[PDB]
Amino acid sequence: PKIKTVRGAAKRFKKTGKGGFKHKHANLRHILTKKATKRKRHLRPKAMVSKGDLGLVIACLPYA
Amino acid sequence: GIREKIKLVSSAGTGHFYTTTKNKRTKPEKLELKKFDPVVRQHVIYKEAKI
Amino acid sequence: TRNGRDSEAKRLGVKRFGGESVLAGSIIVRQRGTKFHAGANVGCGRDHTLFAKADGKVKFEVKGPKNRKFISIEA
Amino acid sequence: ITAEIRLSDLAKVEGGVVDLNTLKAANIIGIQIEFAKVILAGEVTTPVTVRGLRVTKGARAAIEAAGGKIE
RNA sequence: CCAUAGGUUAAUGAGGCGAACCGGGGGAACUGAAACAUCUAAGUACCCCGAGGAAAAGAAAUCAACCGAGAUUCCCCCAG
RNA sequence: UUUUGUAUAAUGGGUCAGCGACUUAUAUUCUGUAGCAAGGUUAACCGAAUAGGGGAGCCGAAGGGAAACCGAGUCUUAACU
RNA sequence: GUUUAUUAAAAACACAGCACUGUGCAAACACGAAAGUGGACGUAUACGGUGUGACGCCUGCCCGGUGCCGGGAGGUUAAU
RNA sequence: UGAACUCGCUGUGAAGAUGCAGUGUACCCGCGGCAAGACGGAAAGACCCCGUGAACCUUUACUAUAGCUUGACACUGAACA
RNA sequence: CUUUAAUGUUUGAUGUUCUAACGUUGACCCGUAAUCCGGGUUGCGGACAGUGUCUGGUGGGUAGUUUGACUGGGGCGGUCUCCUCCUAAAGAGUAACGGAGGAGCACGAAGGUUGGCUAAUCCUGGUCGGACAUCAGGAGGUUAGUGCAAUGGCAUAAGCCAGCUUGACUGCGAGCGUGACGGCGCGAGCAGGUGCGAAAGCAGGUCAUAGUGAUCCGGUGGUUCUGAAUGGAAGGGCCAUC
Ligand SMILES: [K+]
Ligand SMILES: [Mg+2]
Ligand SMILES: [Mg+2]
Ligand SMILES: [Mg+2]
Ligand SMILES: [Mg+2]
Ligand SMILES: [Mg+2]
Ligand SMILES: [Mg+2]
Ligand SMILES: [Mg+2]
Ligand SMILES: [Mg+2]
Ligand SMILES: [Mg+2]
Ligand SMILES: [Mg+2]
Ligand SMILES: [Mg+2]
Ligand SMILES: [Mg+2]
Ligand SMILES: [Mg+2]
Ligand SMILES: [Mg+2]
Ligand SMILES: [Mg+2]
Ligand SMILES: [Mg+2]
Ligand SMILES: [Mg+2]
Ligand SMILES: [Mg+2]
Ligand SMILES: [Mg+2]
Ligand SMILES: [Mg+2]
Ligand SMILES: [Mg+2]
Ligand SMILES: [Mg+2]
Ligand SMILES: [Mg+2]
Ligand SMILES: [Mg+2]
Ligand SMILES: [Mg+2]
Ligand SMILES: [Mg+2]
Ligand SMILES: [Mg+2]
Ligand SMILES: [Mg+2]
Ligand SMILES: [Mg+2]
Ligand SMILES: [Mg+2]
Ligand SMILES: [Mg+2]
Ligand SMILES: [Mg+2]
Ligand SMILES: [Mg+2]
Ligand SMILES: [Mg+2]
Ligand SMILES: [Mg+2]
Ligand SMILES: [Mg+2]
Ligand SMILES: [Mg+2]
Ligand SMILES: [Mg+2]
Ligand SMILES: [Mg+2]
Ligand SMILES: [Mg+2]
Ligand SMILES: [Mg+2]
Ligand SMILES: [Mg+2]
Ligand SMILES: [Mg+2]
Ligand SMILES: [Mg+2]
Ligand SMILES: [Mg+2]
Ligand SMILES: [Mg+2]
Ligand SMILES: [Mg+2]
Ligand SMILES: [Mg+2]
Ligand SMILES: [Mg+2]
Ligand SMILES: [Mg+2]
Ligand SMILES: [Mg+2]
Ligand SMILES: [Mg+2]
Ligand SMILES: [Mg+2]
Ligand SMILES: [Mg+2]
Ligand SMILES: [Mg+2]
Ligand SMILES: [Mg+2]
Ligand SMILES: [Mg+2]
Ligand SMILES: [Mg+2]
Ligand SMILES: [Mg+2]
Ligand SMILES: [Mg+2]
Ligand SMILES: [Mg+2]
Ligand SMILES: [Mg+2]
Ligand SMILES: [Mg+2]
Ligand SMILES: [Mg+2]
Ligand SMILES: [Mg+2]
Ligand SMILES: [Mg+2]
Ligand SMILES: [Mg+2]
Ligand SMILES: [Mg+2]
Ligand SMILES: [Mg+2]
Ligand SMILES: [Mg+2]
Ligand SMILES: [Mg+2]
Ligand SMILES: [Mg+2]
Ligand SMILES: [Mg+2]
Ligand SMILES: [Mg+2]
Ligand SMILES: [Mg+2]
Ligand SMILES: [Mg+2]
Ligand SMILES: [Mg+2]
Ligand SMILES: [Mg+2]
Ligand SMILES: [Mg+2]
Ligand SMILES: [Mg+2]
Ligand SMILES: [Mg+2]
Ligand SMILES: [Mg+2]
Ligand SMILES: [Mg+2]
Ligand SMILES: [Mg+2]
Ligand SMILES: [Mg+2]
Ligand SMILES: [Mg+2]
Ligand SMILES: [Mg+2]
Ligand SMILES: [Mg+2]
Ligand SMILES: [Mg+2]
Ligand SMILES: [Mg+2]
Ligand SMILES: [Mg+2]
Ligand SMILES: [Mg+2]
Ligand SMILES: [Mg+2]
Ligand SMILES: [Mg+2]
Ligand SMILES: [Mg+2]
Ligand SMILES: [Mg+2]
Ligand SMILES: [Mg+2]
Ligand SMILES: [Mg+2]
Ligand SMILES: [Mg+2]
Ligand SMILES: [Mg+2]
Ligand SMILES: [Mg+2]
Ligand SMILES: [Mg+2]
Ligand SMILES: [Mg+2]
Ligand SMILES: [Mg+2]
Ligand SMILES: [Mg+2]
Ligand SMILES: [Mg+2]
Ligand SMILES: [Mg+2]
Ligand SMILES: [Mg+2]
Ligand SMILES: [Mg+2]
Ligand SMILES: [Mg+2]
Ligand SMILES: [Mg+2]
Ligand SMILES: [Mg+2]
Ligand SMILES: [Mg+2]
Ligand SMILES: [Mg+2]
Ligand SMILES: [Mg+2]
Ligand SMILES: [Mg+2]
Ligand SMILES: [Mg+2]
Ligand SMILES: [Mg+2]
Ligand SMILES: [Mg+2]
Ligand SMILES: [Mg+2]
Ligand SMILES: [Mg+2]
Ligand SMILES: [Mg+2]
Ligand SMILES: [Mg+2]
Ligand SMILES: [Mg+2]
Ligand SMILES: [Mg+2]
Ligand SMILES: [Mg+2]
Ligand SMILES: [Mg+2]
Ligand SMILES: [Mg+2]
Ligand SMILES: [Mg+2]
Ligand SMILES: [Mg+2]
Ligand SMILES: [Mg+2]
Ligand SMILES: [Mg+2]
Ligand SMILES: [Mg+2]
Ligand SMILES: [Mg+2]
Ligand SMILES: [Mg+2]
Ligand SMILES: [Mg+2]
Ligand SMILES: [Mg+2]
Ligand SMILES: [Mg+2]
Ligand SMILES: [Mg+2]
Ligand SMILES: [Mg+2]
Ligand SMILES: [Mg+2]
Ligand SMILES: [Mg+2]
Ligand SMILES: [Mg+2]
Ligand SMILES: [Mg+2]
Ligand SMILES: [Mg+2]
Ligand SMILES: [Mg+2]
Ligand SMILES: [Mg+2]
Ligand SMILES: [Mg+2]
Ligand SMILES: [Mg+2]
Ligand SMILES: [Mg+2]
Ligand SMILES: [Mg+2]
Ligand SMILES: [Mg+2]
Ligand SMILES: [Mg+2]
Ligand SMILES: [Mg+2]
Ligand SMILES: [Mg+2]
Ligand SMILES: [Mg+2]
Ligand SMILES: [Mg+2]
Ligand SMILES: [Mg+2]
Ligand SMILES: [Mg+2]
Ligand SMILES: [Mg+2]
Ligand SMILES: [Mg+2]
Ligand SMILES: [Mg+2]
Ligand SMILES: [Mg+2]
Ligand SMILES: [Mg+2]
Ligand SMILES: [Mg+2]
Ligand SMILES: [Mg+2]
Ligand SMILES: [Mg+2]
Ligand SMILES: [Mg+2]
Ligand SMILES: [Mg+2]
Ligand SMILES: [Mg+2]
Ligand SMILES: [Mg+2]
Ligand SMILES: [Mg+2]
Ligand SMILES: [Mg+2]
Ligand SMILES: [Mg+2]
Repeated sequence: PKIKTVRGAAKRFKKTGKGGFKHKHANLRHILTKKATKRKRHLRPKAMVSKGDLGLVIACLPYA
Repeated sequence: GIREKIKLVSSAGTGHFYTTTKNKRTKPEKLELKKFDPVVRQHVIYKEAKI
Repeated sequence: TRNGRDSEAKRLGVKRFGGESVLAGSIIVRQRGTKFHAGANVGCGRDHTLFAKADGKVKFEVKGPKNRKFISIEA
Repeated sequence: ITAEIRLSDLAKVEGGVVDLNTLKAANIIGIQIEFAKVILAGEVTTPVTVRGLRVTKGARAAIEAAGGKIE
């Protein structure tokens, strides 16, 4: 049978041109008023997955 | 505990707001700071309001 | 026991040493109080972190009335 | 249901008319694709009249430099 | 009271067995979830009923997208 | 064999002969290799001979953005040296 | 008298007697999707449950807690 | 029942030695006896701990649920207060 | 509007009665050699009881399960995140059920910024006024103070008063530090728009390091996004926040 993609992983990562994956930063859902705006600003844009935890992502979604 | 959290809402402009903490028991009156609205791109009187 | 607690270690100290070339923005010293002070082309942030404000070589000096350690940069 | 038509694979249809249904019969884009776009992928020679397709600003320069019209 | 229930013989048929496949009526749990209860295993194993050489479906109150197709079943993609 | 460590008085075996444990299918990625190369390749299917058809499709040659969308750029933002 | 067939025969179980308690007979209760059986072809001096355990002398106080029984105003309260 | 040409001692040693070191002692081989040792044989310790193991049992643990119980609607109609 | 009288007109919980559904494990008759069952006359009940679907309660009667780890064996006790000091061997880091303490906030001024100030403890002298209130002087030199523990810091003061104020600002961010990662921190400069100061400038919270929790799932407001035929809409997304 075909490999099933880990769907939850498909909904949190997106494949970039070179091969890596963009993902949204954690700590930006609730409890925002106590956070400084400089954090919240820096957490807003999408960010790349580190080389340590890349193999875990590549495994759980083999298609794209 | 004790010190609750409030929503400073803009007067002149869109419903953009700031959020801060406030002690309600010691300071029963309302805030009226003059903060920057970025939708209008202007400093405006921000009044206190509830969530 | 009664005790057995401790905080995580803060990695404070002189990061870039005297004579070392640094780029503008490079943190030179992470520390609590001003054990070292900001001299020429060096900033001093809210954490009392001394950082390079210009590209150059780090220079430690011992200058002033009270004989304090200053960190300067010279291009 | 949108496509990204590479300019190199454009003069492969019917002389110089690329509506969409003609472009589909050339097997360049899929069957269930109603919107399409011609991007600057490079290399045109023949004059191609591109009618209906949304065309890119870089490709509009090339297609017209080769001789082809648009719309 | 009228008829009905019932009782008699005759005509025709049914009954039981059998490998899988088939359609229905019921229908688990171990297991996986690194525990577990939603969920999974799975309408699976099993039980029952009724067929036939096949059985089910099936000639749109079906899709589609302003273009069009035209019952059903089966195979390959669509597509993990 | 298992262990920091076993002549160990820790495990297992009386001996012999035979059998006895990294497989298979499908997807996916990487390496070698071969073909052809901005292309490569066909599936079910027909055909009867592993040929030949069949390019439906798939992957690649374009990315950025949540998306509309724009596109060698694009997102960010009122705009970005 | 009974009991751990096969390491325990006992002070354990049962026992007559005792009390509480349910049950008005299509009884309570029990087995059973149900039909239906038993209780009982009995009917409160009967039947089931529970504790206690011949007999003798006795069986004191507490109803805050938990249960049970009764009460029905008020508060709270589902489907509809 | 790994294979043995299967002694004592004091040491040493996976920390209690027939097997190692140093020693001492001992011709080869049965038969009857005794049971101190071969951590003798017998049952993959029952104690103990572990395993996100099992089972049963308990309860004012969680979640359900048969039973019992309350209403509403259905089977379910008719007058009078 | 209040307050209430007579008549019409709105339903529904009552409380008797009534008989034809329904019940009969009452009597008799028949099918019939039959305590079964059915049917028929009846008598008693009687729209109750009972059953189906909803529903609230009750429910170890039964079922499925859970019931942490560390641990100088396990249990009992204690502990689990965060900050400070030592242990820590003069970079960083560094364990133990090692040694000592803290935190789970506070604050619209206790932030910003311009202008000023300078502290403890004494010794004297002085109305009550004492061992200690306030005043005056001296001697002291930070022995204090810093919203909260400790360490490092603070006189240019970051300590203490004062005047104006909202930089506790939105978009960014060269570059660094620290993380296995999720993350966490520092940051000149830039764009916009502000306070303060005559300006030089300063200001993206507070002397610094504690004051805290991921995702998912929903809630709230916004939005040049999507909008399963088409217009909308719901639901999404994106922003802000709970
Ligand atoms: K280490
Ligand atoms: Mg790519
Ligand atoms: Mg960062
Ligand atoms: Mg694909
Ligand atoms: Mg203004
Ligand atoms: Mg410790
Ligand atoms: Mg520390
Ligand atoms: Mg530590
Ligand atoms: Mg930790
Ligand atoms: Mg700063
Ligand atoms: Mg095609
Ligand atoms: Mg362009
Ligand atoms: Mg016959
Ligand atoms: Mg015949
Ligand atoms: Mg038949
Ligand atoms: Mg038959
Ligand atoms: Mg079948
Ligand atoms: Mg079948
Ligand atoms: Mg079947
Ligand atoms: Mg079924
Ligand atoms: Mg299960
Ligand atoms: Mg299970
Ligand atoms: Mg499991
Ligand atoms: Mg498991
Ligand atoms: Mg378990
Ligand atoms: Mg079935
Ligand atoms: Mg069967
Ligand atoms: Mg059958
Ligand atoms: Mg045939
Ligand atoms: Mg036939
Ligand atoms: Mg048929
Ligand atoms: Mg049919
Ligand atoms: Mg039909
Ligand atoms: Mg018809
Ligand atoms: Mg027709
Ligand atoms: Mg038709
Ligand atoms: Mg037509
Ligand atoms: Mg046609
Ligand atoms: Mg078709
Ligand atoms: Mg072993
Ligand atoms: Mg080993
Ligand atoms: Mg072992
Ligand atoms: Mg060991
Ligand atoms: Mg040995
Ligand atoms: Mg050895
Ligand atoms: Mg051995
Ligand atoms: Mg030994
Ligand atoms: Mg031995
Ligand atoms: Mg052993
Ligand atoms: Mg072992
Ligand atoms: Mg072994
Ligand atoms: Mg052995
Ligand atoms: Mg393998
Ligand atoms: Mg492939
Ligand atoms: Mg490759
Ligand atoms: Mg080539
Ligand atoms: Mg070809
Ligand atoms: Mg064939
Ligand atoms: Mg064809
Ligand atoms: Mg062809
Ligand atoms: Mg073709
Ligand atoms: Mg590729
Ligand atoms: Mg652009
Ligand atoms: Mg622009
Ligand atoms: Mg007996
Ligand atoms: Mg007997
Ligand atoms: Mg006996
Ligand atoms: Mg016995
Ligand atoms: Mg027996
Ligand atoms: Mg036995
Ligand atoms: Mg016995
Ligand atoms: Mg005995
Ligand atoms: Mg006896
Ligand atoms: Mg006895
Ligand atoms: Mg007894
Ligand atoms: Mg009595
Ligand atoms: Mg009595
Ligand atoms: Mg029952
Ligand atoms: Mg009954
Ligand atoms: Mg009887
Ligand atoms: Mg007793
Ligand atoms: Mg007496
Ligand atoms: Mg008593
Ligand atoms: Mg009472
Ligand atoms: Mg009383
Ligand atoms: Mg009670
Ligand atoms: Mg009661
Ligand atoms: Mg009561
Ligand atoms: Mg009442
Ligand atoms: Mg009441
Ligand atoms: Mg009420
Ligand atoms: Mg109410
Ligand atoms: Mg020895
Ligand atoms: Mg020796
Ligand atoms: Mg020797
Ligand atoms: Mg000797
Ligand atoms: Mg002998
Ligand atoms: Mg003997
Ligand atoms: Mg022995
Ligand atoms: Mg033994
Ligand atoms: Mg064992
Ligand atoms: Mg035990
Ligand atoms: Mg045990
Ligand atoms: Mg566990
Ligand atoms: Mg475990
Ligand atoms: Mg429950
Ligand atoms: Mg009613
Ligand atoms: Mg009705
Ligand atoms: Mg009647
Ligand atoms: Mg009557
Ligand atoms: Mg009868
Ligand atoms: Mg009869
Ligand atoms: Mg008779
Ligand atoms: Mg009888
Ligand atoms: Mg009868
Ligand atoms: Mg009858
Ligand atoms: Mg009847
Ligand atoms: Mg009758
Ligand atoms: Mg009556
Ligand atoms: Mg009822
Ligand atoms: Mg219920
Ligand atoms: Mg309860
Ligand atoms: Mg249980
Ligand atoms: Mg079970
Ligand atoms: Mg268990
Ligand atoms: Mg368990
Ligand atoms: Mg337990
Ligand atoms: Mg535990
Ligand atoms: Mg443990
Ligand atoms: Mg331990
Ligand atoms: Mg343990
Ligand atoms: Mg212990
Ligand atoms: Mg404990
Ligand atoms: Mg140290
Ligand atoms: Mg150190
Ligand atoms: Mg060192
Ligand atoms: Mg360590
Ligand atoms: Mg503590
Ligand atoms: Mg707070
Ligand atoms: Mg002020
Ligand atoms: Mg300040
Ligand atoms: Mg002096
Ligand atoms: Mg001090
Ligand atoms: Mg202190
Ligand atoms: Mg200040
Ligand atoms: Mg100050
Ligand atoms: Mg002013
Ligand atoms: Mg103001
Ligand atoms: Mg003012
Ligand atoms: Mg803040
Ligand atoms: Mg911070
Ligand atoms: Mg501008
Ligand atoms: Mg500006
Ligand atoms: Mg101004
Ligand atoms: Mg000014
Ligand atoms: Mg200026
Ligand atoms: Mg400042
Ligand atoms: Mg402050
Ligand atoms: Mg502080
Ligand atoms: Mg802090
Ligand atoms: Mg969760
Ligand atoms: Mg959501
Ligand atoms: Mg809503
Ligand atoms: Mg809108
Ligand atoms: Mg936009
Ligand atoms: Mg729309
Ligand atoms: Mg739209
Ligand atoms: Mg709209
Ligand atoms: Mg559709
Ligand atoms: Mg239309
Ligand atoms: Mg629509
Ligand atoms: Mg319109
Ligand atoms: Mg929405
Ligand atoms: Mg939403
Ligand atoms: Mg955007």
